[PDB]
Amino acid sequence: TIPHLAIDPFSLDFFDDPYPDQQTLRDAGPVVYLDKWNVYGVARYAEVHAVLNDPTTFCSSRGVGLSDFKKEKPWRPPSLILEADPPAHTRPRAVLSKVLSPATMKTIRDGFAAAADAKVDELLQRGCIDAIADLAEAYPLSVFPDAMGLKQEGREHLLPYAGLVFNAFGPPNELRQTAIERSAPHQAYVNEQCQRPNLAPGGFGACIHAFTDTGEITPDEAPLLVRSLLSAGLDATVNGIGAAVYCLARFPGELQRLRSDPTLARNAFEEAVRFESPVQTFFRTTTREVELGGAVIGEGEKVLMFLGSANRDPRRWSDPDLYDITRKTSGHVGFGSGVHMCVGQLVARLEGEVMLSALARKVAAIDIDGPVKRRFNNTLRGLESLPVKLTPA
Ligand code: HEM
Ligand SMILES: COc1ccc(C(=O)O)cc1
Ligand SMILES: [Cl-]
Repeated sequence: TIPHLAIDPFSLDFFDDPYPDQQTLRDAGPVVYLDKWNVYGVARYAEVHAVLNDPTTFCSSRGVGLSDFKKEKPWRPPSLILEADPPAHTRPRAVLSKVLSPATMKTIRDGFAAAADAKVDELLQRGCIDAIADLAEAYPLSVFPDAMGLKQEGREHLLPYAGLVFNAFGPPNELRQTAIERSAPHQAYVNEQCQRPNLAPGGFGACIHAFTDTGEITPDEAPLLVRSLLSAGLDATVNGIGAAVYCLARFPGELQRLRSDPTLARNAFEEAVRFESPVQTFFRTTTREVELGGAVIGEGEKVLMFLGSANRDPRRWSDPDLYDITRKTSGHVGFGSGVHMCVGQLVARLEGEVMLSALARKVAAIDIDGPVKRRFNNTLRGLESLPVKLTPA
């Protein structure tokens, strides 16, 4: 009843162009079995959304990568938020929600926007730049570590650590093995910065520690919650912003609409998140036998959710393969859905909005003008190099 497919959704050939295989995955049925890794897969919007919103059966506490924490040792101590279920999830979630709250965004908006404006003006003086290293990486690097309250020394470990975290959700392929082997210096750096004395008063890290006073988290929980922000908080936005610039570069008509109304910046970013889905996949593990899409899945089985595929499913989206900055994006699963829906989404959207706003106001054209190189990661979709010429407005 369930179709078996040999597609390896973690192969380099798949990463290079996932779209035909994602259609095959959707069209084979609502639920598939992936023989390469012995996991179930869901690739249509309806089932991906349903699984995300069914945490009592499709749990996160046994890991959201391929590895089942009941069977294997986690490569690092479990995330108190990503890799926890309610009720254990609830209070640490509330702390991060408050630390990255709407009220908090007020305190960082002027600086984040100023930094985006300045970066775009700087890039316009150069003309011919790499939209990854010089923009998608450089901009979040210029604002997020500071907002975290990180010291200067050691920041070169941030992106490598994140790449490791995202590769480690994958199967034990070469990407994962290479990421984990020797990773100790990256881990040592991040773990050290999670300790209270290393975090600047006022920053996100210190604010997490401040919540230990309230009874919501204990002092020994705080470093792991800071670790969560240092895991997801930089690399995901790098790939979100890179996705947005790549979209604007490929769809000049949409760059022109954005220029004509810069207030579309926020939705232009949200649409980039749907269109590229920088975070491609997460797993769940069944806590019990469960029927899904007419398919009976046993207990303790890994289920792979294709978020990127769900975000391009023609059953749900009109012209899913088009970048449309005025699309009604609500309901997309690029930030997840339900109890684990991205707790850093206000920070992500703030960064994306203010960068797209700066481009909207200052740039007339974005032309790809050199070889484009893809970056391969078991979880992240994005580019390694995106040479572009920026034409000033
Ligand atoms: C465009 C950028 C981003 C994307 C596409 C993204 C994507 C996601 C997704 C899909 C999830 C759901 C995980 C699941 O259901 O298992 C998630 C959760 C999470 N994200 Fe984001 N993220 C982004 C930016 C950020 C930022 C900026 C931060 C922190 C500053 C962050 C921190 C987190 C954390 C801590 C969770 C776990 C929440 C929970 O388990 O309750 N992310 N993110
Ligand atoms: C969305 O990707 C991540 C990655 C790591 C974590 C974490 O370490 O808690 C959360 C979200
Ligand atoms: Cl770590």
